[PDB]
Amino acid sequence: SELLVNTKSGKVMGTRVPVLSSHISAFLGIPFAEPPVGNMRFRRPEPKKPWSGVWNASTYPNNCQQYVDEQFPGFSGSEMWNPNREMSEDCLYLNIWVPSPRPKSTTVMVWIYGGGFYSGSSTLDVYNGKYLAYTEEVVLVSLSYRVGAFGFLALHGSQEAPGNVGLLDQRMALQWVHDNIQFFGGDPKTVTIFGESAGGASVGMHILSPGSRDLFRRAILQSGSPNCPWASVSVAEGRRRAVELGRNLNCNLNSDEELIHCLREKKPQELIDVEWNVLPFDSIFRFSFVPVIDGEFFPTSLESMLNSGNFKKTQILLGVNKDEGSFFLLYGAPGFSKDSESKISREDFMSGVKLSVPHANDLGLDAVTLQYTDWMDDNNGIKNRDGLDDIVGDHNVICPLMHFVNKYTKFGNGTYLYFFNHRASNLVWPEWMGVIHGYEIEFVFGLPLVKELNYTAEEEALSRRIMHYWATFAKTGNPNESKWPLFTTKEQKFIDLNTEPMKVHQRLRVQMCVFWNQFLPKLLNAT
Amino acid sequence: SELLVNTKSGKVMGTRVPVLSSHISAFLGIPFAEPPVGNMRFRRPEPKKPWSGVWNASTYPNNCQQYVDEQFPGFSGSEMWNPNREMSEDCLYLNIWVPSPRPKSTTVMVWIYGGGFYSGSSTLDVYNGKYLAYTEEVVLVSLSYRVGAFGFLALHGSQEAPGNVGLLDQRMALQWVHDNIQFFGGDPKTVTIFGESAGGASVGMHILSPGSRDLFRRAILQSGSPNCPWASVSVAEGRRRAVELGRNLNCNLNSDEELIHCLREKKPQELIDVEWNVLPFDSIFRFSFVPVIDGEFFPTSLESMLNSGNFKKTQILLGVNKDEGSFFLLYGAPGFSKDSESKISREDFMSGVKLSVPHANDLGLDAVTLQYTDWMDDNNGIKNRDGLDDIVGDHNVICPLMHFVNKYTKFGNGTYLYFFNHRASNLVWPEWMGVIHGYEIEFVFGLPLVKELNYTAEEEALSRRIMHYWATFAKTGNPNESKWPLFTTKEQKFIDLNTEPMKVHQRLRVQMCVFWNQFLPKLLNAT
Ligand SMILES: CC[N+](C)(C)c1cccc(O)c1
Ligand SMILES: CC[N+](C)(C)c1cccc(O)c1
Repeated sequence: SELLVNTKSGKVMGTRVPVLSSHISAFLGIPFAEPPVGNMRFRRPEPKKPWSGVWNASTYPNNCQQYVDEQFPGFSGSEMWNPNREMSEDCLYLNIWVPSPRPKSTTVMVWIYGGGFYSGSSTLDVYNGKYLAYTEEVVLVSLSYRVGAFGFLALHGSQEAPGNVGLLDQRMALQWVHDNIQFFGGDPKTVTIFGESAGGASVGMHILSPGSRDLFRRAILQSGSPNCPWASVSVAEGRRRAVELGRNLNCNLNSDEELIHCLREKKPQELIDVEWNVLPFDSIFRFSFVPVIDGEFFPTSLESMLNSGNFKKTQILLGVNKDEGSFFLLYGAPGFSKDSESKISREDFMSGVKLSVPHANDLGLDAVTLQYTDWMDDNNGIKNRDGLDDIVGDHNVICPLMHFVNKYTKFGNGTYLYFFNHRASNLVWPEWMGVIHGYEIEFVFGLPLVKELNYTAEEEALSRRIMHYWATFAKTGNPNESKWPLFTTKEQKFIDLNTEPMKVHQRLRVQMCVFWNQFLPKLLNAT
Repeated sequence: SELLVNTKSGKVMGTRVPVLSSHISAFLGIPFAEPPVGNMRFRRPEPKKPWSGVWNASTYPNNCQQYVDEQFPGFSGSEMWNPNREMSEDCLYLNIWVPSPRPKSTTVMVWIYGGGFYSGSSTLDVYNGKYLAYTEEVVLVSLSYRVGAFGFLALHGSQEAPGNVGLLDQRMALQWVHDNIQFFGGDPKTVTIFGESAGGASVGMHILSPGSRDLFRRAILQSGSPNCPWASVSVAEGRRRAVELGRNLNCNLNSDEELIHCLREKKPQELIDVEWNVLPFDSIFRFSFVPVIDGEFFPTSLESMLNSGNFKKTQILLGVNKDEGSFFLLYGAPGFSKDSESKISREDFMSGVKLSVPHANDLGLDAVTLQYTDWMDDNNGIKNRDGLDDIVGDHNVICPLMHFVNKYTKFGNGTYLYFFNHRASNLVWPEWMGVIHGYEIEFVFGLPLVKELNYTAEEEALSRRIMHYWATFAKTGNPNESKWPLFTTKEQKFIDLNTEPMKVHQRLRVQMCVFWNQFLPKLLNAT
């Protein structure tokens, strides 16, 4: 039977799932590690003990314990990102969509969900690999990793809570794909890892971590790069936030051992209830428990690794959305509200930039303000709104990503850069938010093909084109079967991804990224 | 006789001069002080001892000793600015153009020549007051002042060379106009002082100096404001450059007395030969001997005087030319040459900005570069050229002027701001130089009315309009008899001055002046 698969971990029984006018196989909820519960909480993952009998892989698994967005109760714009299955510490599982008839050796695509390292679920509707698997004849794998304190609490030096274990969770699943995907028709030598936002940063981190580079071949990074200001913290900072977390739960802070012991006694929600109280600054687009630059997973600073070529050389496909900052302003900047146009006052703007660049001194804030302010119309509410959107997007996603691609492309084997600037027609988020962070995803996963979701015809076409670009790139290292140009350090070409005839541009937001990548950093160091 | 005038200094005999199809009276070369020669060199001017008999005022006087521009031998673009009469330390004289029949009590206009405080002559052809006097029925006065070391050498504390004596020379002539212009048909209570570049700065300085404010009523500032980075130095700097000058002439530097004594023995050209060797930096748009903030002429810092309203409140008419920097780049920046298009390399640009902002640290230079560089086309030679033009103009003329008008307009009685962006049709300077510093002058003085100079018809009209605007403003404090709007701190309106139908704009080069007036200064102070 096509739904019975034998693996090195045990036999697995999938389920047949309807897709468009056909069907495909799905192996949902395969364990790839031992449940990280009890005294395993905060520990590196353990390979899953082989099992006996058939593992029922017909239904989605639990989602990892995470902060649930309740900012807009019942609103689909935000609930669609929330856990849609019971939450549990026992959440290290993977899901596989396999073409029918089962392929012999086809391209494997491994999806790594984003969500600021504090949230994320592999079971979301927008992450349903069946349309992609089915349409592009790829084996689609979606993994899960521990988020929040559970996956990123870091007490560097201790082995009970070393930090980065959520990154190790990904590694482990990658390890399991490497070792068992051939039994599902997939070629373990043509495994493309792809993710968005924290998923995209995760991808880039796997590219940099020596212990991960051999587990996959190609990488796709969506609105995320490993050097994003929010993707990692120092081990000192990781430690400070861990103590602070303990402080918030009235933990003995006399030793790591006492601290960790206290944190393992706490119920999951207790850690989640106080998770946001350990940020060091009042800010937006900053998450509490993220990857730490520990000297293990990451041998040295990401920047020295990027400068010295210390990373896996391969082909990479990456890009950004036009309005990456909008979502974060909405949830944490004053003056923004879902149901208004969010025209922003100069007073609100100034406080907005302060939240956006939390580490800057006043001079830094002044440099940002000068750079993003139209001084010929500094009271324009639309312009202040939009300028703020760009500030948040440019600094947190686009410029860090642009720095990454420029460092990467010096040593890599092929860089393909996109700019997704298409606003879905059926978007429920206010128009001012633009082409929102995370909204390329439904296009990558082919949601626009299911008519009942009401996308336009042109949007179906764009999805098909993006899916084909992504699958083709995973298969051969080149998106192309007009042409999506190679990104080179000299020409810096990139393409637009929208319902209009693709256009080729150069130097994505140069002016601003020179400001964020070269000038601001120099400013803050000088002062 | 209409050419014989009796004054409190003695009788003066003018000459009848043809003007267009008529004539007017001219009193050329009236002494307004004792010749500042011999041991008077560097000293404050002395009122001219009354004379007996008729003073022959039929021919232009000598020009003050000054650096002669020999950079383009025989080229009129630059020779027209050079002394056109014997040069002499005996150069404190004034010239008066009076309508015929001699008026009874008309508006007086006193022209103060610019030239970086190192050069300048009242006798230039472009400064011929006959067309203005004649056309607008104003009494036109042109004065002279000591330039270079002779008028601005400053050994603060010494009385032999106190500094600012070239400013006192202007004051003295203003004093003489005050006291004797009624005998020429002029109203000493409706004296408008106007000047360009260093002349414009001089005007603004007279507005600030307590000892000068009562000598005139209204002021016109052309491409110059008292707070320009090159218009004054500290007394310490004034002292350092004086010693350095002495050092260059092998003067005893043991005391001011010895130093000054040595400098008075030197022949004029000896001081001029080494004048540029005392600048402290490699730079453009910086002159050696300029006004010093001494505590006398200028009670406190210009900025505290500007902030506290410590200045004469009246009506002011001021403005800038579109390409104020072009002239200086041509003479001191690498890559610029008269006969080429001066496309500028990124290497030359970078060295250009360094010459332009001599006091900035590398971070400052980076801030300037970031601000004026099109990073989407950073190798464009035209763009680098033009960007440099703007850098020099914005920093030395336009933004200091904009800061002045904004401080002034808080306390003054009427600010009128123009932007002269008309390139004369018969200009001999290369096209890339644009609307060059100093080229509004021929329009203000009505040269375009003399057909043999070959201006266009539209240029005749523009001259007439500018002359009428200037004369009308001097007469009533308002340029208007469409309308040249009042400049207000809230609306910041200004007008264009060109052969096209005047247009009203707002906030002249805001973006850049916030950079020069607020951000850069904050940057350099922080660092
Ligand atoms: C846009 C929503 N999504 C779940 C993808 C999300 C949430 C938090 C941070 C992110 O960067 C992205
Ligand atoms: C443009 C020529 N002109 C004599 C007016 C001149 C010379 C030196 C410095 C100036 O600002 C202006």
